[PDB]
Amino acid sequence: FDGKTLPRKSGYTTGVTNDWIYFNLRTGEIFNALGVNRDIKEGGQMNRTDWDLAFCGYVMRTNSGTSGIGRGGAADLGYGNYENWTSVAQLPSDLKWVEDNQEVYVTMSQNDWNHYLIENGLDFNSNPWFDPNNGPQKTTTNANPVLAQAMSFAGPPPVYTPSYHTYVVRTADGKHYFKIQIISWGRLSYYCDELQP
Ligand SMILES: O=C(O)CCC(CCC(=O)O)C(=O)O
Repeated sequence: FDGKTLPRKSGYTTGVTNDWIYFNLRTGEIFNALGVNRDIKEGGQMNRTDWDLAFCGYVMRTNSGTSGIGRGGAADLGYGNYENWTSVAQLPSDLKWVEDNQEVYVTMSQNDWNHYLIENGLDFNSNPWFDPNNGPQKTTTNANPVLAQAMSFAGPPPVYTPSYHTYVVRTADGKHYFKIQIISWGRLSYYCDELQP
């Protein structure tokens, strides 16, 4: 595969629900590349603009809306044709830009689920983490509802399939545009390249 992968095992299998690998798409910097919360812990990203895109497994976060203070966002350029998007001039005039909100689901780690029961005095016997036919508990987080479409859900039982859409991520400064396409997914394969003005 001639494209990009994340530097490590990402998301709930680490034991942490909000396990985010942060990319500064303009500078090439990567945060939490070595391990979880190693450079930036959940909530510690909201007031930094030195990141543009973060991944928690295949789920993506931009520096916008509820995830951060920046001028970012995401938009959907439709099925395929990744190599064909080269220029900001090609973007539709009426393109719908969407900022991050707190309505996107990530899988809860088994350990976070357990703490959630202890903290709320809930009986483990009537609160299983893992549904034998529906898989693990999920919870909402700050993420991008447009980029969440990069992996289509069908179920139960849940099965995830790439949409193969090209998406476009606006950077934290609001003046740079990165096309992105998720090819496969705990190892993630994708393409991400800057569009020309
Ligand atoms: O600790 C949290 O993230 C909250 C845990 C809760 C769990 C509730 C559920 O999944 O039914 C939630 O989803 O917000």
